[PDB]
Amino acid sequence: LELALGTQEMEAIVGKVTEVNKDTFWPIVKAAGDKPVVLDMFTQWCGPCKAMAPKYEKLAEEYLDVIFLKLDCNQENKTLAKELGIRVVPTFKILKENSVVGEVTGAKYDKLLEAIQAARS
Repeated sequence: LELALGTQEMEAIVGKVTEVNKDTFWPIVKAAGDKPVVLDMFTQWCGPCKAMAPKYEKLAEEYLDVIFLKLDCNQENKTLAKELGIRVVPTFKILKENSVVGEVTGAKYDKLLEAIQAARS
């Protein structure tokens, strides 16, 4: 018996940035409907990653019809990471309907904002 997420849970996380793990990532993406999901893949030793954190949170406050998540690419999440295909940090993955539809590498907040606008159409 596993857990299923619904409107209740999605409504509770919009407007914020939520950190997920290899066990809570998909249950959230699957409950997302047609709302785009953005995933910030970082590491604890990643400088540009921490520096981008406040901008990412700003984006999450501006776009309430997009779900912003973050994943620490460590040992416990090695699986999910490899499965999403990552070569560098930071990496942003945009998903829509259980599939990756975009990717931004590096702290290119400008290109990220473009991809987010694109996903919303």
